[PDB]
Amino acid sequence: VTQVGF
Amino acid sequence: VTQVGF
Amino acid sequence: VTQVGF
Amino acid sequence: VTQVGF
Amino acid sequence: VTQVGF
Amino acid sequence: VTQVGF
Amino acid sequence: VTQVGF
Amino acid sequence: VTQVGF
Amino acid sequence: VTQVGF
Amino acid sequence: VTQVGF
Amino acid sequence: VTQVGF
Amino acid sequence: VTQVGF
Amino acid sequence: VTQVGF
Amino acid sequence: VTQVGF
Amino acid sequence: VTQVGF
Amino acid sequence: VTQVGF
Amino acid sequence: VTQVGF
Amino acid sequence: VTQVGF
Repeated sequence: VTQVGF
Repeated sequence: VTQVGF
Repeated sequence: VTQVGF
Repeated sequence: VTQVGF
Repeated sequence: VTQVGF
Repeated sequence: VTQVGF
Repeated sequence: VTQVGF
Repeated sequence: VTQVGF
Repeated sequence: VTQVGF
Repeated sequence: VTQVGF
Repeated sequence: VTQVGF
Repeated sequence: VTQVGF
Repeated sequence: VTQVGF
Repeated sequence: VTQVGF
Repeated sequence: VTQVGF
Repeated sequence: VTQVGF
Repeated sequence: VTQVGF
Repeated sequence: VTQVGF
């Protein structure tokens, strides 16, 4: 699980 | 941004 | 952006 | 954008 | 955009 | 399952 | 499951 | 940005 | 599960 | 930014 | 920024 | 589990 | 910044 | 578990 | 900054 | 568990 | 457990 | 357990 939020 | 991963 | 992954 | 994947 | 995939 | 939305 | 939303 | 991963 | 949102 | 991972 | 990891 | 938020 | 890790 | 928030 | 680790 | 917040 | 906050 | 806060 990899999550990138911006 | 809302992220839910499992 | 709403993301749900499983 | 709403994404649901399983 | 609404995406549901399973 | 690959989802791309923009 | 890969989700890209923007 | 809210991220929940497990 | 990879999630990218922006 | 709120992150919960387990 | 709130981070909880376990 | 990797979470990046900004 | 609040961090809880265990 | 790696969390980066800023 | 509040940090609790165990 | 690695947490970086700023 | 490594926590860096600033 | 390493904690750095500033």
